[PDB]
Amino acid sequence: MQLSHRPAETGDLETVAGFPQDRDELFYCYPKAIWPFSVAQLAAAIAERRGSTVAVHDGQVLGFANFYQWQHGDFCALGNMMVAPAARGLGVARYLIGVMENLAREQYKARLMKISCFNANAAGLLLYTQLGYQPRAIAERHDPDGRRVALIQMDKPLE
Ligand SMILES: CC(C)(COP(=O)(O)OP(=O)(O)OC[C@H]1O[C@@H](n2cnc3c(N)ncnc32)[C@H](O)[C@@H]1OP(=O)(O)O)[C@@H](O)C(=O)NCCC(=O)NCCS
Ligand SMILES: CC(=O)NCCCC[C@H](NC(=O)CNC(=O)Cc1ccccc1)C(=O)O
Repeated sequence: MQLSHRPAETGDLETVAGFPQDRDELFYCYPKAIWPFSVAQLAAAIAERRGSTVAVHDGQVLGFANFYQWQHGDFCALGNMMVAPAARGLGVARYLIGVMENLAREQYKARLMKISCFNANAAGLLLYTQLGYQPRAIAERHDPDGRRVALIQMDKPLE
């Protein structure tokens, strides 16, 4: 793996919008979105958020993330963390989270990164645990079927 990163561009939107494979995946990474995902929904998130970044390997956009929240001198919250299905388990999200942590420190002087994860998303919970995030609270949310789910709020000091 020879990963690089850059800010997201318009031309990346169709590829990134293709990443969520089912309603569950979309809900995990973008719970306010509606299935099917679309480039217009992705572009609306980008416009509302900060720090939209892609990860690239061998000429392919394989990952995307942004900041859900940003508070100068305080914290950022990671959002919209998505990886291309063919490139899952290869370190793309680990790489991009490291990039985003640097960006939070450098641009926002953040002391902390917040990352929330839905309970069903075992891969995510284990990912963030691996990266040094600790659980802090659990909030009730509802999925598109009106069923109760648990949102696990985690954080990590940035140093
Ligand atoms: C969750 C997701 C972003 C992980 O991206 P990824 O690039 O595949 O993850 P990485 O390869 O960087 O793996 C980093 C760590 O995440 C965890 N992880 C990733 N995929 C996993 C899987 N299928 N099962 C268990 N743990 C997993 C592991 O702890 C892994 O560390 P390890 O490989 O050293 O054990 C990706 O599966 C995805 O896009 N899922 C749908 C969108 C989503 O859920 N995003 C929001 C998460 S809050
Ligand atoms: C890093 C990453 O991609 N994590 C996945 C979880 C979602 C991350 C983030 N939301 C939040 O952190 C919190 N926002 C919410 O809970 C919004 C919500 C609204 C209605 C029902 C459920 C949920 C986001 O919208 O990107």
